[PDB]
Amino acid sequence: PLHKVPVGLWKQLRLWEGIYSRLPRHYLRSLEEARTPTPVHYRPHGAKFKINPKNWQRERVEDVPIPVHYPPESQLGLWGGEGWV
Amino acid sequence: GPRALDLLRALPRVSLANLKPNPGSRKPERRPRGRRRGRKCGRGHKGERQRGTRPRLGFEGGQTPFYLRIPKYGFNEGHSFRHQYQPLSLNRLQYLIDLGRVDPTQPIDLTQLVNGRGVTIQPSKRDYGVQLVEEGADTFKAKVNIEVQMASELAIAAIEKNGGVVTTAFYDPRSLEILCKPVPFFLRGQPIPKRMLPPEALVPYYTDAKNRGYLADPARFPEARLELARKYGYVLPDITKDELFKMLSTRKDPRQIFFGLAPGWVVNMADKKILKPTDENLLKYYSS
Amino acid sequence: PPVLRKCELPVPAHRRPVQAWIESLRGYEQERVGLTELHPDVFSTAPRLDILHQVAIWQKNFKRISYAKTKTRAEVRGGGRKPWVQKGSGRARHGSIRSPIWRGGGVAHGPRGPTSYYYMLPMKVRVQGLKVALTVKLAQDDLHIVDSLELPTADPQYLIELARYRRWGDSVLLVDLEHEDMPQNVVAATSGLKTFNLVPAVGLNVHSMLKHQTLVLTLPTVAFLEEKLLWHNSRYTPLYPFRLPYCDFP
Amino acid sequence: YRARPPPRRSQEPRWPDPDDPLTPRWQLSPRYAAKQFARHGAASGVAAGSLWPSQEQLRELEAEEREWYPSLAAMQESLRVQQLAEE
Amino acid sequence: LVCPPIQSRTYIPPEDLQSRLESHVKEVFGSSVPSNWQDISLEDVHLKFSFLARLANDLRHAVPNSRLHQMCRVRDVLDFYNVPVQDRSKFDELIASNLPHNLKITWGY
Amino acid sequence: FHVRVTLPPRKVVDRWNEKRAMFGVYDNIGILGNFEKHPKELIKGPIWLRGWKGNELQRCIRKKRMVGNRMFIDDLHNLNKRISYLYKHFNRHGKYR
Amino acid sequence: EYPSFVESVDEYHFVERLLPPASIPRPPKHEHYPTPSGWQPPRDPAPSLPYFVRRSRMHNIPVYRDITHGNRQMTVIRKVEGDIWALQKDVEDFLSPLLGKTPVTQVNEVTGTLRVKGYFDQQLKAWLLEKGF
Ligand SMILES: [Mg+2]
Ligand SMILES: [Mg+2]
Ligand SMILES: [Mg+2]
Ligand SMILES: [Mg+2]
Ligand SMILES: [Mg+2]
Ligand SMILES: [Mg+2]
Ligand SMILES: [Mg+2]
Ligand SMILES: [Mg+2]
Ligand SMILES: [Mg+2]
Ligand SMILES: [Mg+2]
Ligand SMILES: [Mg+2]
Ligand SMILES: [Mg+2]
Repeated sequence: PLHKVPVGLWKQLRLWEGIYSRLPRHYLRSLEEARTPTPVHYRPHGAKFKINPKNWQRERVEDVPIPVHYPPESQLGLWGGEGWV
Repeated sequence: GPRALDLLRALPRVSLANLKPNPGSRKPERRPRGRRRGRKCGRGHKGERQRGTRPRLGFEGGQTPFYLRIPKYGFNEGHSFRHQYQPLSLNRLQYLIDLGRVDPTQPIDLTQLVNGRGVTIQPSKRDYGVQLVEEGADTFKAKVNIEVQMASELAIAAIEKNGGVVTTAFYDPRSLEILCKPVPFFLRGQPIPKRMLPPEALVPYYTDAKNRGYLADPARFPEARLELARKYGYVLPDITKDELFKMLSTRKDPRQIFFGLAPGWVVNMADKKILKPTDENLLKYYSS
Repeated sequence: PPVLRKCELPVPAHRRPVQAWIESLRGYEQERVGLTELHPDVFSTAPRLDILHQVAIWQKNFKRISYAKTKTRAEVRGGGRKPWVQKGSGRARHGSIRSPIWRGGGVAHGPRGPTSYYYMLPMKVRVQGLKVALTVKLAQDDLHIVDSLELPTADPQYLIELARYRRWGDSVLLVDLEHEDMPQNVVAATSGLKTFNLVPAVGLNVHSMLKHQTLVLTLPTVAFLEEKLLWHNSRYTPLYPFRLPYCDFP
Repeated sequence: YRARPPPRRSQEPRWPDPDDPLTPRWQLSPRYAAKQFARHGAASGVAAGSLWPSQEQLRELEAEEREWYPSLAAMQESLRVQQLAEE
Repeated sequence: LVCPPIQSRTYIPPEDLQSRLESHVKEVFGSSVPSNWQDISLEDVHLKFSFLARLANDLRHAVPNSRLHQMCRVRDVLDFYNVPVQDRSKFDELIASNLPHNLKITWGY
Repeated sequence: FHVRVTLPPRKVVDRWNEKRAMFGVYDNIGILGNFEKHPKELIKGPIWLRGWKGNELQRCIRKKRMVGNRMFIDDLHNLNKRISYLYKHFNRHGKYR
Repeated sequence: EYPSFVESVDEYHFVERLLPPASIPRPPKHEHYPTPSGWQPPRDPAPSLPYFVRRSRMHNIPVYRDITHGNRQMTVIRKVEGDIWALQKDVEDFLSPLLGKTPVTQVNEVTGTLRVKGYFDQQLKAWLLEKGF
């Protein structure tokens, strides 16, 4: 048999029920939106479109963040948004 | 008509009970049971193959494979970016006009050809449109206003002699897709986009009156046009004095996809209404 | 008053239409209440039992989804471990005790997953199938064009005995033009019957026509079918789906 | 017996709950709204003015179009130079 | 609401056929008979319907829906009604066919 | 090989029950219905299987793409393993190459 | 801040052009037959022959060619309503003076179809035109 709601949404609908419902709305709206963190270790290319050097064609290009690990001792200080690669 | 019907009075009801697939329709499958198809069951004996493990397709048994000893050469090189023009012979055009699929009375562009199913465009395959080829040149008697994306001297010559007009226009891939299947686009709920210009390689094509390019200087048209007569030895008619002339002169804006509609409008097909932007910025963008 | 029905669509020059009695359902005794022309390209089509077969089989199968599942030696409960050592124990060598050889073990091939049998016979073939079914129902005398469908009463016994008096056979398929417009006497009578079945035009199909011994078509129903089926001989291949705007087409 | 009522395609405009988490994110798009307009559009309850690019969207379309699609004059100029160098 | 007892469909043509059919030719078409009365065409639907319905109530026998495309002249209706139709089965045809003494058939249905 | 000694209760199937009498009724819904609904719509079944078909690998692969995140752990794991198996088998094994 | 718009019904006849027909148009009457592309319509009456050949939905004569195994060339005559055996007789009597021998044939009586060995497609369209089908 199947779960009616996808498990990825089990974290979210955990917050729509119980005591989390009674939390102040501004707080929940500060947690909801995850803004993309400023690039630190990887260096981003500005353009959305980039001409393929080999091909000579206009290519769509995206920026993919490099996963960085933050040891818990980084939570005691301020490391400048960076951490272990 | 069908004398078969008269044999059906005599015979029992057609029911679900007696129904035969046409003989030969089903070749019966065979299973590895019994003395014939059992005992090694068509798999041979031992080795790699009876066990089902023989190597991949190109593999030659360790000697350098045939498809890899041959050297690489650009053949299909950049194939995806080559332009593709679907050919339309004058023979097919004539045959379509004769049978009343496309009518020569109103102007003929890509949408008209597609709607008569005289031609099929698939932009996803990088079709840039129809090209006109001369196969039926001698036989061609029709009088038409035609717009294609490419044409041959001979084809043009064969259309002029009959008192029509050819013009080569360009459509970019998006434009093209919209052009060929307009009604699927009008359900899309988007404005009518600008027609893009041709890329730098194709500019010397559409700027020439030789090709009767849509970007060409009309001053050269009546000159070059007459030239085509001297070569093929026929009297060039005066298109001006004809009764259908107002239709024959009909162009598109180089920035327009259709006839009589304009970039930036919106077609609401349920209300049978058109919607146009009153905004200044929008009107500057769409009209540029 | 004689009810005479002329065809509403062009017949080919080389072919005359076909004719059938218009029967009325009100009296037991009124058998021929009128005269009708049916179109030769629908009811006179060359009988094709081969295509009938294709379409009946299609109707049967294309809907079908088998939920029959067996566990492979992978999905069975346990037996990740070699039940004894490869050599010296003196007996046959085995990996998992859930191997398809073993008693409780996994099934070697067997049915797998919910399976769909789904396919589409090309349009023109299903159309042709319908034409042929109609043709054959007619040629074998088992098709009856009825006017009306107004019934004198809601007693189903009336209907049974009516079918007995006209020798209609055991089962009867009553086709009506739309679902809401069905007369209430009919609906009452036919809701309590097993063999007599009332169905709207859009629910006409090959299977049901071969299941019931006798077909009864309303007059507007004929005028409907004739047009719907005939439409396909003259039509282009679809550019995009027909549910979208077309020039002439609804 | 008598058959069920025939299955029919409702031609009314269809709007899914924007607040129901079980709803697919493709049916919440602007694109879905526009399509819902082009299907009906009077009865849709879609603002027609919503079918055009915003000031932001328009400025970006503008910027992009001016970047990757040159002027006719700019291109003829571009070609004459190449032809010159080849000569 | 009563139900009339079913007809047996067993049909033999009567000797008066020609006269019945020509009388119906005259009264249905309302026409003084053109010299050949059996060769007149049934193409009109009023005339065909009235003619055949009258034949049906007179002769206690009707033309089946399949054969109604087959009747053009009146000659066709003549020829149709000349041929008898037995509603007895093959079995029932064998009971009455004068069987030898050494063959007994018993019906066990 | 011992065979059952008692005649089973003879099962009477009436073919005129509702489900059998109404079978295949709306199959022509597209043609006769001025095409709006394709016969696919009539198909009652698993979500990933409606109006679609394919060999066991394709089937599994599709099930995972559609409902794979609504699945129970054990069943998802089993599915992944089945997919991997079928992949290896179809691609690398057989007579015909 | 939705920009302003204007609703007019008057250009919609330009959209009406773009709708494709779902049915195939009956061919236009001409003043001269055969037409430039060589298409000739069927006759006003139909011949007396005990068979008939329907036109294609596109109004052409249903004679096609077919290959199999790359070397087997055939010609199919389709949509034959009538005594097909008649048509077989006439077709082999027509083709015989060409090959010196009777052409090999297959008659499908249920399909309403004739099938001939070799490519005779042109000459057969000509011959079926002459008989006015
Ligand atoms: Mg097998
Ligand atoms: Mg063997
Ligand atoms: Mg053995
Ligand atoms: Mg061995
Ligand atoms: Mg060996
Ligand atoms: Mg193509
Ligand atoms: Mg295991
Ligand atoms: Mg282990
Ligand atoms: Mg031992
Ligand atoms: Mg092992
Ligand atoms: Mg088990
Ligand atoms: Mg072939």
